[PDB]
Amino acid sequence: MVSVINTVDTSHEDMIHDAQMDYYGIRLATCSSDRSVKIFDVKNGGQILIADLRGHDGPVWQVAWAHPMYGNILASCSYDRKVIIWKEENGTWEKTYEYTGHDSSVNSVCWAPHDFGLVLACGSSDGAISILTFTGDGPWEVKKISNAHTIGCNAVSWAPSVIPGSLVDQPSSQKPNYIKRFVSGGCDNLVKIWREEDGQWKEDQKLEAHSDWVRDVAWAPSIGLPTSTIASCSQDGRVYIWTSDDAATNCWTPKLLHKFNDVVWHVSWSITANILAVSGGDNKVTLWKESVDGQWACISDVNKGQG
Amino acid sequence: NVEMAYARQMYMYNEKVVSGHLQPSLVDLCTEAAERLDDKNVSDLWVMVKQMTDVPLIPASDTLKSRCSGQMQMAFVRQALNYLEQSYKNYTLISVFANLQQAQLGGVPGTYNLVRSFLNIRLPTPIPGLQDGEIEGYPVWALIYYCMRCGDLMAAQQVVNRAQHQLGDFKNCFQEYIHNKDRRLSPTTENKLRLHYRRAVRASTDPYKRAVYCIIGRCDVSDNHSEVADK
Amino acid sequence: RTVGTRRQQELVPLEKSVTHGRGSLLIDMGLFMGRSFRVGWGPNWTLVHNGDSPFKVHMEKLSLEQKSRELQSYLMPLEIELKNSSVDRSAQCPHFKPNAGVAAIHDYAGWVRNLSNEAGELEAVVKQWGLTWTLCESLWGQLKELEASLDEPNEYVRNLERRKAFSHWLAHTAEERIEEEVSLYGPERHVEAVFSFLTGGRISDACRLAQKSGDHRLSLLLGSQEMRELISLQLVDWNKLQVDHYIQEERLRVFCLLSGTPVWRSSDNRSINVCSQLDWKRTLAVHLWYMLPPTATIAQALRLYERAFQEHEEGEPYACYPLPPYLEDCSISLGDEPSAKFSSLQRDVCVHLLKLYSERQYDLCQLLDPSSVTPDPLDYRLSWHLWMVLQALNYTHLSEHRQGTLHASYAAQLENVGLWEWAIFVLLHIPHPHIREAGVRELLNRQCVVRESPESLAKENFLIHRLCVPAQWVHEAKAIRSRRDGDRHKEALYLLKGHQWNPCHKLVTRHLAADAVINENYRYLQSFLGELSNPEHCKHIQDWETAGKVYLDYIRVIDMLNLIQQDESSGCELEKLHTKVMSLCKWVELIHCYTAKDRLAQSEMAKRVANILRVVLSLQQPPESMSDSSEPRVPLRLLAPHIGRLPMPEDYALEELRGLTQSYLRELICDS
Repeated sequence: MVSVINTVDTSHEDMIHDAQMDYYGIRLATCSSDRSVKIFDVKNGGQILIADLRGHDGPVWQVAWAHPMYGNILASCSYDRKVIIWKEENGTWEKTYEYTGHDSSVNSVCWAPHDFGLVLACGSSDGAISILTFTGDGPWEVKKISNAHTIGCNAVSWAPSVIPGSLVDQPSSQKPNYIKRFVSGGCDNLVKIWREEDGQWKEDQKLEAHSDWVRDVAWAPSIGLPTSTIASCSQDGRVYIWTSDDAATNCWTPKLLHKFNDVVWHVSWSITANILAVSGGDNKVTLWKESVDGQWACISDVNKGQG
Repeated sequence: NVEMAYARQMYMYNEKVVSGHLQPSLVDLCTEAAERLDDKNVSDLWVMVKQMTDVPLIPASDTLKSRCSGQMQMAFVRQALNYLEQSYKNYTLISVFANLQQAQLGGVPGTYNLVRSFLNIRLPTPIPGLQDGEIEGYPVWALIYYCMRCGDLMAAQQVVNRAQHQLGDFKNCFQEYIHNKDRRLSPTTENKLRLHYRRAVRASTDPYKRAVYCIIGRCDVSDNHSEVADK
Repeated sequence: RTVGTRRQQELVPLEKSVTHGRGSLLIDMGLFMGRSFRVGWGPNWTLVHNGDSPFKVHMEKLSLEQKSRELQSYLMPLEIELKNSSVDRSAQCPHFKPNAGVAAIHDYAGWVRNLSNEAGELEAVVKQWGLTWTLCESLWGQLKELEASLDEPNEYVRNLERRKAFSHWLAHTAEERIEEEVSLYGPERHVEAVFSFLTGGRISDACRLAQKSGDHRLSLLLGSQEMRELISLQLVDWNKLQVDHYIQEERLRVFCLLSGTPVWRSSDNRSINVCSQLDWKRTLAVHLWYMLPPTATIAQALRLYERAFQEHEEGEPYACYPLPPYLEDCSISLGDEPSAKFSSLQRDVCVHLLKLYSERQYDLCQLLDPSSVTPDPLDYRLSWHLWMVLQALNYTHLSEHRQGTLHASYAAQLENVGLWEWAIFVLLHIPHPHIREAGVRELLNRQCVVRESPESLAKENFLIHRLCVPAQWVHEAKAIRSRRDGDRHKEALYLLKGHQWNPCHKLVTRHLAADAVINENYRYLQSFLGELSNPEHCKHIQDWETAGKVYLDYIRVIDMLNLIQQDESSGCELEKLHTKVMSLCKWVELIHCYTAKDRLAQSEMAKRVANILRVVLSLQQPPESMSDSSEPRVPLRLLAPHIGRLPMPEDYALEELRGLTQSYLRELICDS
């Protein structure tokens, strides 16, 4: 589909479970069953391993870049029940924090919108979700949601930063009390929405449409529309698009995107075009876009091996 | 845009009325306008309006006397039950098609098999205390209840006929209930069913059995049966 | 050795079912589910994937594979659009709204009447858009017609004049493919080439063609009344009497065209269809000229033509279905299933526009589907400029969500190519002020550049002096752009022309002040601290008092000292230098260098300052030429008290304090 670009020999010894570009698209973080997190500085072509970060005792499942306003920070989560925060200072990568407050595998990590501060959500196979907060002064603060999912949490995704009433006149200097939300998917077949109220996290909604384990959840970035959109995928081979047209009604409507013949592993939103990337057990990556009639169409099918 | 879509229907309605043509159904014109707005809640609202307005229109001089007549009140409750039964049958269908691997729908069409496949989703673990046995591994009273909740009394009668040796006199009461146009027992059969309910069924550990007897026997109207009627 | 085995680096071919029943065990699924890939796409169309000597993962760019290069053309159109743009300035998020519903149809029709000068080379990349925009000009033109009215408009004249303009459009849409046809139908056929000449008139030359083989019938006729109705009655009568059982083959189709019937079940039981072998466009034109009076309206022409491809309870559907100008080739074979398929087909714009002429209710959510014009569900182009013209021609039934989506998609496209400020103009029309504000700030923080260049400065001057954007916001974006990666150099400068009533101070102090003292670069520090020292900025800066005073004073003292001394060493400034310096002793006393370098720099500065002070006092309190060599009999208690409260390392600072104490002891001995 797209013209062929650089090939990166990662020198790995196993399957890369997940990969994320940094905010400016100058670096690629990758993580594997080999227990390493590898960072590549692929600027203007030129594949370049710049760090091999070792600190996990098991397979690393997900990596998340923080917003560059806090410097070059990377989170990783693993089967070893740990979340590690890596920071680059003067071109040296170091472990700056380690969180061990989960009793089972930590399957997903997601940084909050930078407007909320330096906040990390972590979903675990112990069924809990932990919110790690860095205030600039002292240790990381931890708010743990115990029994968030009955069997295990597989995925976490933050809601976009929305200022309530952004079309209402306000003073030049003021603090915008953001509604902090995130979505989680679990092994109880539920997609759950969470809200911060009075410094505590509460379950705001349960979304029931999957018939087997929710594998991934992705909150669509705000494109300046009032409609909030979430994608979820599951072991049942379904992908759902959840829409909420009014933030006051909290009414979420599921629309079936597609049903694959195999498991769907990950869902990811394009920042600018509301395009959903869907990764299946069939070793395909499909791209989906909503048409003007509200129908979802597959706009590309990317097979392993056509590069 | 919504108000303009309806104002066009009011114009088209009034134009036909003024020209002395057959009066179009304002419900159908407004339903066709609602379907064009792509709002599901408004579409579901007009489907409900259409179902509840499909009653025998009596040209009464007095709308109050017509509305308060026992025949008209019974027609509204029949249409409300039909709406809720069709809505729940569609919910059961969508829930089964969303969970095909767990539901095990099989290849035989019909409400009986749809309800069995729905029970694999709603009752994945055997509930202790269910009574009068199982048909093909599914609880008899749960099958009867969800067939009735889908409005398919013939699918429920198929369950009752398969479990006839466990259900006893209930089969005869249920056959009388189906053959009545108003889904009513005779006062004699109803009083027999109510007496049986108070003596034996009220203390049953099976919540589906209790609910099915309370529906057919129109009794224990204080019980909400929240174990089986959660919405 | 030095050879190797040879690593099999395949993500294994296709073992599956074993591990699969193994996982059918539901006791664990997180390992089952390690195998595949949790990979998603990122911004600027950066695609991340894990799919395929080596064997591992490829990561191949994926922007737009269709129409990647096509600049010049949009440049002309977009310029035209924004030159026709209008500007609102009441909130810190400005608001664009098209100029009131006028001139855009003549801007677009004028623009394609320039692309026609070089459109020859392009094949099917403009004719579709040309058909649509010239249809929009014919229908809701609603523009100049050489004064269509020089004096006053009568709706009959206004509608007849629109039928002239749309008849000239229809003739021009047919004129090319008709001279292809007239090159092929060789000598001759008055039952074919005569028909095609009539499907696009130009009757002027249709007469010279009758000359050769055309009949009298046609040279005589080359506007009546029901004259043609009596032709019709004559036909009815042959019919009731079987008078036309033997007659010319499609000459009957031509005769029925002169008399509008226009589908005829003959006494042979033949369905003599006049309309077949045409497109819906010519089929509706045949209804507008030959089936109907020479005076009528278009909504009625449209609804009769729709109830002509739509069937009847006695009749074959006799008009062609209005397919888009591409899909025509694959007319779906309607095998016993026509309607259920029609309830899924797009219909090209021109009929949605001819309705919106007629009426105000039909769905803008169908009319703006970009696979009408093309079929790549990506680029809209036509959709955005058509939405601006539809907003100029009133019409407000479109949902806000679909506005936000259409603006987000065209802004995402513009970038896909890699564009800039006209995307800001398109966003400046969104009615939601904080979403207009947030989208423009986020897009600036993606794409703005901390190498300043003629291309950056062109986009920046366009943003400020055309789109009304600011100077400090771009600099703030550059500051973000540095912190996340570098540096120490441009970030300070870009933050400079950006108030940091707190952060600015923070940063400057903990870094630039220590290095500028080591290198003594007071000047470059003197701007930021001078600008922060304003009487309104001093009110708002945390720690302002403290540090402001501190550094400002260091630099000032040095300068004043030197200059004045030389100059002529005037007394009063010297009083105010004394006043500043005597207080500054008791301020250097309190430095809270909470960190290392903090203390590093503190020491550095104390040292340098002390050196400078020594040198300056050198010629300070008046060399006593008249006294027995300027003996310092006078002793200041305040200097000794300030030294005690002065805070620095116990080594060098206390050694200096001990030297001062020895000097004080010598002064006491002199007093004795």
